[PDB]
Amino acid sequence: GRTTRDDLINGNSASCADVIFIYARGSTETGNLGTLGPSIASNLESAFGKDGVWIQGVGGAYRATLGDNALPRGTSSAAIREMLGLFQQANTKCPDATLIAGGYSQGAALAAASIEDLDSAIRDKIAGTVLFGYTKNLQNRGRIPNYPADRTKVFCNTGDLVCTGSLIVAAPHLAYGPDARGPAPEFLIEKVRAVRG
Repeated sequence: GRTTRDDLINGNSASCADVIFIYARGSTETGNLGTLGPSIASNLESAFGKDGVWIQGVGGAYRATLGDNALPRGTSSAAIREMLGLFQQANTKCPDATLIAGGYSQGAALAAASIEDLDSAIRDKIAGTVLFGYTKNLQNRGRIPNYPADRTKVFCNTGDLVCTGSLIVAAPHLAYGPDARGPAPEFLIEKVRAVRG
């Protein structure tokens, strides 16, 4: 933990964070950050300061329901609406914040779909996005539609079947902890500092 973070919903628009991180958990995971999000968050807080970054999980209508992986975009329409609404909150509350995003498994599909759909002016403020166990990795050829490769980092372990077109969960799918502790926040921090200094 903390596995629930609502720093954007509870954000002070007169004291905006420099960086706002919006993260979607995997299927059946707890809180709004699940198993990987808190590790990313602690590293972001150290890099930007506790008051310099807002950590926001995708809660609300995102139920992280296992069966929704089988829906067209790998998550539900209601979930996409929730994550889009959070990106819009960030844009409205803190128009000069640099955004960053991420997701695990269904949450990676949700991040990709939401980012695809977002108004381009808001999408263009997401300096980096990390995807773990990306369930649309094969189908989307390793990319988030409408979003540049340089700003994307996919963590797809060998033998994680969801990265090669399946929805079956095998052991490598449970081995993203090291990535969440190290290279994923490293990438986000790098990409934010690239644009912010």
